[PDB]
Amino acid sequence: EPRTHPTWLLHIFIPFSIIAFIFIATVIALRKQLSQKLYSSKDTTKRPVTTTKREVNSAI
Repeated sequence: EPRTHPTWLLHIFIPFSIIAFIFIATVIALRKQLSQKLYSSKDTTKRPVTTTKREVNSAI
């Protein structure tokens, strides 16, 4: 039968489609893992500094 949609376009759309699909799936998947990782984040703790005044007996 006559051809109206050249397969050449399909030959190029297949790689461009699959490659582009995995590109968006890899970036989102990587971000998803990092998002889950950030739950508490240990280390880099901050302890309190100075709470009760000490002062000395000598007023001056």
